[PDB]
Amino acid sequence: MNITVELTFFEPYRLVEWFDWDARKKSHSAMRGQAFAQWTWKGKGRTAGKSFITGTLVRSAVIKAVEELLSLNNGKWEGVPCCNGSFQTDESKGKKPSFLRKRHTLQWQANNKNICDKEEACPFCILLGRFDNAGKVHERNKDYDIHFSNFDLDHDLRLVDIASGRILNRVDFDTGKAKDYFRTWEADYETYGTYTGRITLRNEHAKKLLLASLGFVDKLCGALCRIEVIDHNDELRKQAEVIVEAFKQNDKLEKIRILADAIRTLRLHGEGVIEKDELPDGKEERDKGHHLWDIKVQGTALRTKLKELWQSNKDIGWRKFTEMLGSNLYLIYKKETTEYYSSDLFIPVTPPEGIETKEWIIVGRLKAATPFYFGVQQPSDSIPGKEEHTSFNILLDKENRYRIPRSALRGALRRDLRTAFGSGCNVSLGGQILCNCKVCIEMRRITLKDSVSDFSEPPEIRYRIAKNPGTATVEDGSLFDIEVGPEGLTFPFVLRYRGHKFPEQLSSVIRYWEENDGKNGMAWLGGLDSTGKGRFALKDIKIFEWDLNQKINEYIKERGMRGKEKELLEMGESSLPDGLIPYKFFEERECLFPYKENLKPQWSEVQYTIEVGSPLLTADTISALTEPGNRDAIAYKKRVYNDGNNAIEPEPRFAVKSETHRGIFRTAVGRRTGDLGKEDHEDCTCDMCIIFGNEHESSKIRFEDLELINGNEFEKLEKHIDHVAIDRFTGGALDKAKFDTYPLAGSPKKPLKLKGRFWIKKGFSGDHKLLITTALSDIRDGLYPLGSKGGVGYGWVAGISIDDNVINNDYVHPGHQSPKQDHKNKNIYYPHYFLDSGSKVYREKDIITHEEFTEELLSGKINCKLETLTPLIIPDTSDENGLKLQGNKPGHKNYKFFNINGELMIPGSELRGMLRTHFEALTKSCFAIFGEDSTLSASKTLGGKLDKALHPCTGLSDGLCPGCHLFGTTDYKGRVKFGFAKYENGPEWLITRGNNPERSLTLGVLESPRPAFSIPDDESEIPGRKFYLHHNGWRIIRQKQLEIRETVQPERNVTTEVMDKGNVFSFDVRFENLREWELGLLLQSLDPGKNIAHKLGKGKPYGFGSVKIKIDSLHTFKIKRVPQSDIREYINKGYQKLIEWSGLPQWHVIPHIDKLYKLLWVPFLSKLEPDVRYPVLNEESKGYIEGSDYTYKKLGDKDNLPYKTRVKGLTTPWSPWN
RNA sequence: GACUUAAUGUCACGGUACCCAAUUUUCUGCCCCGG
Ligand SMILES: [Mg+2]
Ligand SMILES: [Zn+2]
Ligand SMILES: [Zn+2]
Ligand SMILES: [Zn+2]
Ligand SMILES: [Zn+2]
Repeated sequence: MNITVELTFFEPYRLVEWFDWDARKKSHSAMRGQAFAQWTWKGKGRTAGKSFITGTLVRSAVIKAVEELLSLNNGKWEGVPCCNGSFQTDESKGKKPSFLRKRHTLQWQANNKNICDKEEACPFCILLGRFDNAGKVHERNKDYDIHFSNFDLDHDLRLVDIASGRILNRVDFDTGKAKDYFRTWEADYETYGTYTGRITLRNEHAKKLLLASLGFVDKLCGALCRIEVIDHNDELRKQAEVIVEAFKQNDKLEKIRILADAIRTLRLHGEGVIEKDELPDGKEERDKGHHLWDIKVQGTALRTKLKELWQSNKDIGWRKFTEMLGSNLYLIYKKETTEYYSSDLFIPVTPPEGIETKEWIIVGRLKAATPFYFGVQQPSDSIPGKEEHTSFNILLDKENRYRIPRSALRGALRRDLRTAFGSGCNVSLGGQILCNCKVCIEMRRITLKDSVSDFSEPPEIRYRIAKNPGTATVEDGSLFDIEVGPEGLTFPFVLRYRGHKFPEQLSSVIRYWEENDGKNGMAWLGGLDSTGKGRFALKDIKIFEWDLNQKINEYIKERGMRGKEKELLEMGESSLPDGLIPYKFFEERECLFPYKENLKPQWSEVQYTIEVGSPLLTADTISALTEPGNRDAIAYKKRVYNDGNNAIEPEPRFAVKSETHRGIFRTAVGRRTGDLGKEDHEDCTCDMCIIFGNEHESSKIRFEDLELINGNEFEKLEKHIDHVAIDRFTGGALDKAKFDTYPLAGSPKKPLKLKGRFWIKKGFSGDHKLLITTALSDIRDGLYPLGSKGGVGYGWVAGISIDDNVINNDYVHPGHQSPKQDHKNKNIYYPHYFLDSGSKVYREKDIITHEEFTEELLSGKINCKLETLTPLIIPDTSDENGLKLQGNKPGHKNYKFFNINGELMIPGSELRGMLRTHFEALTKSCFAIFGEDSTLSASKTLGGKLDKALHPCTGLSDGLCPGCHLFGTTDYKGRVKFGFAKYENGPEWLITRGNNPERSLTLGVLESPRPAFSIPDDESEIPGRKFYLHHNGWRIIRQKQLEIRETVQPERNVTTEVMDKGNVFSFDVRFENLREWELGLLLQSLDPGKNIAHKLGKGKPYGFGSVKIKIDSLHTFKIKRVPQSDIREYINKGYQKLIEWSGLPQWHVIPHIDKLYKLLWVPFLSKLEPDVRYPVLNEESKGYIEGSDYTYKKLGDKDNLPYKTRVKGLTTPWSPWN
């Protein structure tokens, strides 16, 4: 007599390839998956087949359930008693069973009236098949008193349709690294989770118990069960290959990788980012467009090629098309550039009479308190049919919902239970006996569920670099990315303990994982916990219990709520099933001893807030390539799930990444102990390797995101700051070298508050805790700016708040003779002159590394004030209509003064480039920026005519010039960081009555500098660095301010906010690992003399920007305030370095230093007021004084003066040109 | 039926795809003579 019987899975069950019992021992995977669902191949080719569950496995589960049920009812079921059965086949009697039981079999007291034999037997002996005609060798199906047929899948079927190959893990508790790994085929329970078979039972005497047993089997094939009675990829890989080939024709293979990431980010922007062409077009200055999306692939641009690819691949979705194209591009870029599976003994266990076995069900929501990462292999390597990387995908199910797998949740629960108990074993994989440590005994009663989320938007991608310790730049080829689900994402957490009493340790773990009003949830599920990926908070926790000793038939009838825990969590006490009563004495964490002693002090919280008084640019490089806008650098923002809104929040939260926070702390620790300078970290017991982990041991500190909590306070949170690179010989810039960053608008009196936190392991040393707070103090002092452009002055830490739950230079330059002998100022000088430095540039291959704070070298901070001697123009070029007067005059660019959050600033890029020009001129160093590609009108280019040692330092194989050594190189971070100059005291603006904005002041037209005047013929070379005189031609501009607005066209001049002379700024120069002479030369580059000033900003040939830097304080840590005498010692030892390069310090003895200081001499600092201005173009030109003969026709003609005397008059500072 | 089990004995829910890695380095939004 047969019954048909269907078993339904409710989580992804495990599938293995079917092998027969003799050939099953050859493969370790099938030895592992004896208890799994088997998969055989219907035809040849190893691509299609049939899945089934063996009847021996279902019979093993039913017999285990029968043992548990008869132990719960003390050997009886519905009146008829059962004996203890048999589980000991003698080898002398016959062949052993194919599966030998290793567990502790539950054996009760046998109270049957008669012994069990062929004529009469108990339901235990009958369901076991003790006394039937069937045996170890199967002949016919009619010899079975009880028969379990194979359970065939109820739905040719291919393996890739049903299963996904997944690598599991075995993480060591002491080290945190996986000891080994193994593979399963996690099969789709939603489509192929129903398996139908037949059970043939002959006599009815063991019938009802069997219908009990089908209601009591909770596990088959690695999943929860209810058992009831009754090609685009090939063509896209080809097109990605031809895209990689077209990029390799341009030698842009290294961009292909980030292109893959860019395409893998395009799934977050929908179809319209390609259909409506919202890809960035690149800067309009460069005629070639975008550096990535306008690359010609087979004659057409990459944006239109991607349009054609999407139009050819509209059959698959946009997410699948972008994921497959980015995966193919990453795989082609990767191509072009341990595994462990697995004396019989019968162990009877008799529980005491009167004991109460119960089943606790703990249901809750597993909210992601942090962005989470559950690791999976690449889908090219995770093919179930066919069986180092740098791009890592998060784990998803068949419909791209995020999942917490049962294995990862179970391993994290095992780790936390090993923490809660004092002791714990490492899980042996082939023990014939059960492990007797407390963690294994408690987790043998614990069952969980594979959680999946109701949210399926694509993961954010976290991009990560390793900084080179020596150069403090990105290590080449070390960029790698992972995929994160958002924080706030909730997962249905299911736990089920099957035991006599609920353990104190597991309740301590559940209170440890749960979040409260003053407690953080602490379920570290997933990967990269060191970067704080996957800290989950348990919430909405409800525990109920089935009292299985007396209320067992309605545990069987409801099947333990094994498919409706989602129903169980929402619904309340009134609709609860019979036998399932809520759990009242779940003990709180205030009196749970293994929580308070072992779990609560295990990870100590240090939460703090970083006040950043600078703009903050943690660059999202891929997001600059996918989001619309022409910004090369935008701040990092991340997607955060809102559980209340059940969606991603519409505003992304700006944050400094937890990996950036972790790396900042890691270099802060490793620099103070010198552990960053180690060439390798393998089996290292260094302080940085103990605290932050290595490739063999996990980190004992965990870092979360520095989330910006101040972002609602700023009116415009993202400030636009556009920088440009200034040529050294032409005073203008290069349009192709312009780059605009988009940092967060941070500033001194309106700082960015960044809420970050890190967790410390229990057992930190007295030393290592002091290293951690010393790293925190180093960040607090401002040693480590956050994000990019730290040398430019971005992301500077003004301070750190810890939560309660945790001089003048006395040198006077003589100047030039002609302005001092001209009291009436009838001489007219050129607005710029060229520093006549030779071709000798000293280069050092002994490059000072950034990996440690060297004792003999000097590191500190210079507090400098900045006094404007003439009015200063630092334009805010983000708004080309910052003064709002383009409506009256179209095309007339008008800028405000540079300001972040209303308060007035000078960027440290301007100060840094100015001091870089002064230091490069001071040290006779290389022309670090030059227009190589420009031609004159001629046989050679501009860069060809420049000297070879005057060329910019490219790479660190050759030496670096002192300007390139101090301020940096593309391959080497600079050792000086120039802060943004805040404004304190002065007259603020230069008010002029003729202007409609009295703050503003229009200047003359600023045309491009002409090297044809400076280099007249082919024989003349580059004369030198162009510097501008310190004069008061701004007074001349102010006098003819009425005439300027009509004599020239509006689209040729600019009207800008102008800060008056006498204004005081304050800026910090944080210097790092400088020599004794380098600090002195830098301090001399700040304050060169009594009558020496500096020129920065717009209007330098017009007299604007004459600024005086004087130093209040030099602070040096090894923290102390350096006195005046040691400052003079540093400056004097820099002076001796200048003499040994040339071969009270008197600077004018050095000829090029004398010429540079004469260029930067201030004649009006006295009664001198020289009028210097450019000559007019012709005799009939505007602003020409008649009889002066100061037209450009006179100086341009070689008959009036020779070419060489014009070059000599351009190289002589303050030489009279009239 | 068979693909596809063996039946007096399947802890495989017996195993966290773990572990390490600062998307940053460099760059004054600058400016005068020809056609
Ligand atoms: Mg039998
Ligand atoms: Zn019996
Ligand atoms: Zn154990
Ligand atoms: Zn180390
Ligand atoms: Zn250089």
